[PDB]
Amino acid sequence: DLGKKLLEATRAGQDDEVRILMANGADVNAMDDAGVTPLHLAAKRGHLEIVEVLLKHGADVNASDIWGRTPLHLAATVGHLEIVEVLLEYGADVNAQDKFGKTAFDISIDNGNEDLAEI
Amino acid sequence: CHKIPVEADFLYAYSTAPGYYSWRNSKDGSWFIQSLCAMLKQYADKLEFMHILTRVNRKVATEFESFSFDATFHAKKQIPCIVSMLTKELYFYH
Amino acid sequence: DNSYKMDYPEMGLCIIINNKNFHKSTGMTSRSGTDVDAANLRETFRNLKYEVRNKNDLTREEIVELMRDVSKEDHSKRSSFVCVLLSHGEEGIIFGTNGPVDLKKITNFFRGDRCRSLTGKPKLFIIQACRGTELDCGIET
Repeated sequence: DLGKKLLEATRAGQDDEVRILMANGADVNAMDDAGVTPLHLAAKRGHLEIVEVLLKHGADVNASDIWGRTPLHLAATVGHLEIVEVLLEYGADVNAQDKFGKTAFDISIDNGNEDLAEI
Repeated sequence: CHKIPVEADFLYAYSTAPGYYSWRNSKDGSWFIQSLCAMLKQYADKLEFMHILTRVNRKVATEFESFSFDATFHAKKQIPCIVSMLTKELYFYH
Repeated sequence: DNSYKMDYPEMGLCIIINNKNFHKSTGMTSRSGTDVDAANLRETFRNLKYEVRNKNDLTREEIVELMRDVSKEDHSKRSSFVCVLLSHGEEGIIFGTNGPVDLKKITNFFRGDRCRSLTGKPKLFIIQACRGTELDCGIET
């Protein structure tokens, strides 16, 4: 199952394994049963270059998990500026809400990422 | 003249307890529907409906656990929720 | 007697509402695997001699209209009624493709005084949908 391997290589930050799996036709929009996508994983774990290669090959920038969290939400939570920048360039929805009614903007306030609050 | 409640003789077989997410798999479908169909196939000729739904509860509660690459969502459990306003036993073979 | 009468000429309708795709405006995700449920349910219930009608991707208005019309059918030759709802949910709520439907609104059509051909007969609603976003962590046993 290429999809599972991809999710795994992405969580692990294995940019080469990610690349090989994709060359082999792995679905960049693979999901576990909770709606967690490679983009969610790469965004949460700070894997900037994996985030970029997923988005280049048609990863859904606005996919949400079962709690309504998008990659933008997750990048916001850990405060990864470059990943946030890349997601926004690919048209991530700044006005998409999670379960707790919280926006990526709203998270930037909560965690006090002064620098995150503008883009 | 004798009456029954307008609300009588309903059964609501929920996949999950109130408040809770209901788990599904992209390939096999939802945990509850999988279990419901399997229990109906095995027991519709053998057991009263409430007893079928109780095996469904046990099957979902014991045979399934969520897998997720995000720990927040991993190793989660589910119990369905039988809500009966039935006034009689229900046997499909009758 | 202790058991519902099940030897009417017909076992009854099994209405399945299978919502897989939701309007972009609602922001709701595609429900992968719901087709596996829908087919499994049709097989299981037709084998029980139910008359299975399967409906795909209904709006909130279409669900209400569907349930109203079904409740106004003649069920006098039918032993029971089954309705399976496969969709997104919240407590007390099932989602049409374009938004929330009150479960109580759906089921009220089949109340003992409003659907008289089903009075005294079992009315079974099978609801595969979320009732919120709580996760059960389980306990070792």
